Amino acid sequence: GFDLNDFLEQLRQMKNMGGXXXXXXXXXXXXXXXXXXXXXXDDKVLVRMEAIINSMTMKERAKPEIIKGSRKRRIAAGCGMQVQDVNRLLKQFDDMQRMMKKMKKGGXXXXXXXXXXXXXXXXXXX
Amino acid sequence: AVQQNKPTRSKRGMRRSHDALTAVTSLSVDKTSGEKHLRHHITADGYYRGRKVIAK
Amino acid sequence: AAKIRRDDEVIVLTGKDKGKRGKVKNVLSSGKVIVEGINLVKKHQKPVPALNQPGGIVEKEAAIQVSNVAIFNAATGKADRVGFRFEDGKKVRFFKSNSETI
Amino acid sequence: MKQSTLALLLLLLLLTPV
Amino acid sequence: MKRTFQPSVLKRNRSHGFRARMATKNGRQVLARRRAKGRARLTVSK
Amino acid sequence: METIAKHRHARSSAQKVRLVADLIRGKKVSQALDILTYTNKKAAVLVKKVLESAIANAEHNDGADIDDLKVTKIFVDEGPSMKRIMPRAKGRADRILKRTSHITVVVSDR
RNA sequence: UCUGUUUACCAGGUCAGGUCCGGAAGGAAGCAGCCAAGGCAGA
RNA sequence: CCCGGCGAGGGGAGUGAAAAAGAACCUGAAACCGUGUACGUACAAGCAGUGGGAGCACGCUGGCGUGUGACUGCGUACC
RNA sequence: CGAAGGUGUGCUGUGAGGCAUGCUGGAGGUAUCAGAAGUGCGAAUGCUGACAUAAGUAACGAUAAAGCGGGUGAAAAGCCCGCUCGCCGGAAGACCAAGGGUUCCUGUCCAACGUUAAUCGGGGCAGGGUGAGUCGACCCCUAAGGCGAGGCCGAAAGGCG
Ligand SMILES: [Mg+2]
Ligand SMILES: [Mg+2]
Ligand SMILES: [Mg+2]
Ligand SMILES: [Mg+2]
Ligand SMILES: [Mg+2]
Ligand SMILES: [Mg+2]
Ligand SMILES: [Mg+2]
Ligand SMILES: [Mg+2]
Ligand SMILES: [Mg+2]
Ligand SMILES: [Mg+2]
Ligand SMILES: [Mg+2]
Ligand SMILES: [Mg+2]
Ligand SMILES: [Mg+2]
Ligand SMILES: [Mg+2]
Ligand SMILES: [Mg+2]
Ligand SMILES: [Mg+2]
Ligand SMILES: [Mg+2]
Ligand SMILES: [Mg+2]
Ligand SMILES: [Mg+2]
Ligand SMILES: [Mg+2]
Ligand SMILES: [Mg+2]
Ligand SMILES: [Mg+2]
Ligand SMILES: [Mg+2]
Ligand SMILES: [Mg+2]
Ligand SMILES: [Mg+2]
Ligand SMILES: [Mg+2]
Ligand SMILES: [Mg+2]
Ligand SMILES: [Mg+2]
Ligand SMILES: [Mg+2]
Ligand SMILES: [Mg+2]
Ligand SMILES: [Mg+2]
Ligand SMILES: [Mg+2]
Ligand SMILES: [Mg+2]
Ligand SMILES: [Mg+2]
Ligand SMILES: [Mg+2]
Ligand SMILES: [Mg+2]
Ligand SMILES: [Mg+2]
Ligand SMILES: [Mg+2]
Ligand SMILES: [Mg+2]
Ligand SMILES: [Mg+2]
Ligand SMILES: [Mg+2]
Ligand SMILES: [Mg+2]
Ligand SMILES: [Mg+2]
Ligand SMILES: [Mg+2]
Ligand SMILES: [Mg+2]
Ligand SMILES: [Mg+2]
Ligand SMILES: [Mg+2]
Ligand SMILES: [Mg+2]
Ligand SMILES: [Mg+2]
Ligand SMILES: [Mg+2]
Ligand SMILES: [Mg+2]
Ligand SMILES: [Mg+2]
Ligand SMILES: [Mg+2]
Ligand SMILES: [Mg+2]
Ligand SMILES: [Mg+2]
Ligand SMILES: [Mg+2]
Ligand SMILES: [Mg+2]
Ligand SMILES: [Mg+2]
Ligand SMILES: [Mg+2]
Repeated sequence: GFDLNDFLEQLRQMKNMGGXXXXXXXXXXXXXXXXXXXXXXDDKVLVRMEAIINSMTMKERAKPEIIKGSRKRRIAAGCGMQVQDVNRLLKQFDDMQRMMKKMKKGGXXXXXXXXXXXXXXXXXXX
Repeated sequence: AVQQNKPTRSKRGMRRSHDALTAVTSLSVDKTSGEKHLRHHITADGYYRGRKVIAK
Repeated sequence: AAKIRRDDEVIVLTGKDKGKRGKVKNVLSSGKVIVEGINLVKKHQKPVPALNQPGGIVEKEAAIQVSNVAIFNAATGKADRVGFRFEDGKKVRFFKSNSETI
Repeated sequence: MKQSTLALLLLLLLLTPV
Repeated sequence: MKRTFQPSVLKRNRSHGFRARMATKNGRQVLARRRAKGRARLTVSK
Repeated sequence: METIAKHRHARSSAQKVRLVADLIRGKKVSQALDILTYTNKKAAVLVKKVLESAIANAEHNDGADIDDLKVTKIFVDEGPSMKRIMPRAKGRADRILKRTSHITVVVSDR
């Protein structure tokens, strides 16, 4: 299935090649709707991600749903960061579990095409 | 037929005096795994009387 | 005929800021003004990824009723009240006490 | 390929606007 | 069983429709009363 | 030190929930958690939830050791009840009450 | 007492990653991985 | 921040004079439903009170209040 | 330095009542003597709202019928997948007109709605979807019937043609 093992290797294979100026120029439809400068700090944030996924025991990665308050104190202490950042990293991983299970069920073309860019009313940004 | 006078909360209490549930007293502890469970029922891991008789 | 305007230096008569002085950012229609260094509130902001807005407690400046601020006389060092006269053919503001133009 | 471009594109990017 | 309202559009509109009212004195009085009570719709029209 | 956890506007009548609530009153929360696990009722899972939440509250906020906790006060109050309508025969209709309730659990080391 | 494997933080040692102090020299608390070690077993 | 289903709801934290002001939001009455404590109740007949009254509990400074009311006299709602 | 109102408690009057005061409340209240009254509630099978009672009772909408494996998932008797079983088949199938008006299809969500759960839906939110010289409507022609220039009639409105 999809774990923080494959997420570990996803983000450590993606911390080699990952950049925000090379990947905000490889899509013309998503850099015109949401702002082109909301991309990322790739080295900071992917070395953060790899740090936080190094702070985990291996069945905490292969079974991400058993991570609770004490586990996040221990992870946030391990790499020298805030419990909230580990919260939002397990958030990001949750979204990617959503997306790759959706890519598992739906054929690659019907889950990459039905992908939607979204605003709260037709007026720009609000 | 339908009642003649509004029965008081008193009566209503009495009638319900018997309606209390019985908490199950014993939680049997399986030998091998050690998890608690019902007498004669298999565990959450499918253990019974020391076997793992369900793989699940 | 509007007495208090953008960029006037004012002094605050009422509230937790009583006695403090500052510079007007802008005015609002409801008769509220927003003044520099005045009436800070601590506001909680849910982090917004589209605007790259971090979360946290932002100290912001909250509108204050324009009745509560007085136009600050720099000459006298006192709060003042304002009036209007016609100099040249133009409508102009002045301080009531020393009757000098602004 | 196709699953590496569908990986990386909406990974880097859909981690950006969300 | 067979109830009282068996709907028809052409029927509905020939009987109560705008033009049907306007045809007569009485009808225009209906439309007067309605306009005076300030209804959202006077008659039945689509 | 006393700690609260509440669940408000749960669907179940106060009455039905009371049955279960009155099973666990007074026990230490371990033994009580199990009582609840093997009770077959709906109210059982509601109240299980609230109790567990209560434990989390105690430990994380007030720094209580889980072993010591008992259930000191547990009470189910009436909630806002919603009217509906069930049609009945010969045309009469029936204002229905879908009842809710407030499950309130409070634990203490003492 | 060898070998098979188990035990997140809250026994130990190594402590990668990352993080604190320092301009630099370097230290440091320590998450994971490993080995003690404690569960449970083949003898 | 924490429990939970990326829920519902809750608990801390923070704003505020106040959050028993939290949007199911001024004040928050009664019926109605409960949790806790005192007292009484499992040989007892009736518009449920009133008169008498033992004990028990709690307040006081051996007496005075408060709650309860075993036991007995009389006692068939209101319009 | 805490008004009205809410809740207690204590004191006082022959009575409706009054005074004082603990909590609650957080900005209005009102002596005295006069004045005006939408002036006092338990009943009216009174009117509105709220909450009881019977009671966790009756009931859960055709007596065509279910069983298992796997999937998804917080949770699967009910959802998807597979396998057997069973019912309709001059219909419980397929196509229209009427009538409805988005219920269609996809994704997503589960508070309320669905007489249970619901991960499912004819429910919620977002998107998509209806392509005509030759199919219909329109259009050409009239039926019954309607309206009806002039006209006849009628107090007025109007009736008949
Ligand atoms: Mg009778
Ligand atoms: Mg019973
Ligand atoms: Mg009917
Ligand atoms: Mg919440
Ligand atoms: Mg404060
Ligand atoms: Mg309320
Ligand atoms: Mg107010
Ligand atoms: Mg209120
Ligand atoms: Mg109240
Ligand atoms: Mg009350
Ligand atoms: Mg005898
Ligand atoms: Mg006796
Ligand atoms: Mg009797
Ligand atoms: Mg007496
Ligand atoms: Mg005493
Ligand atoms: Mg006494
Ligand atoms: Mg006494
Ligand atoms: Mg007596
Ligand atoms: Mg008498
Ligand atoms: Mg008698
Ligand atoms: Mg006060
Ligand atoms: Mg007062
Ligand atoms: Mg008044
Ligand atoms: Mg008062
Ligand atoms: Mg008062
Ligand atoms: Mg107050
Ligand atoms: Mg106050
Ligand atoms: Mg008064
Ligand atoms: Mg008077
Ligand atoms: Mg009156
Ligand atoms: Mg009344
Ligand atoms: Mg009377
Ligand atoms: Mg009646
Ligand atoms: Mg109402
Ligand atoms: Mg009723
Ligand atoms: Mg009842
Ligand atoms: Mg019965
Ligand atoms: Mg029965
Ligand atoms: Mg029946
Ligand atoms: Mg039955
Ligand atoms: Mg049915
Ligand atoms: Mg299953
Ligand atoms: Mg199944
Ligand atoms: Mg079925
Ligand atoms: Mg099937
Ligand atoms: Mg046949
Ligand atoms: Mg028809
Ligand atoms: Mg149609
Ligand atoms: Mg709709
Ligand atoms: Mg559909
Ligand atoms: Mg759908
Ligand atoms: Mg339902
Ligand atoms: Mg069910
Ligand atoms: Mg549910
Ligand atoms: Mg729908
Ligand atoms: Mg044709
Ligand atoms: Mg003709
Ligand atoms: Mg004519
Ligand atoms: Mg005619």
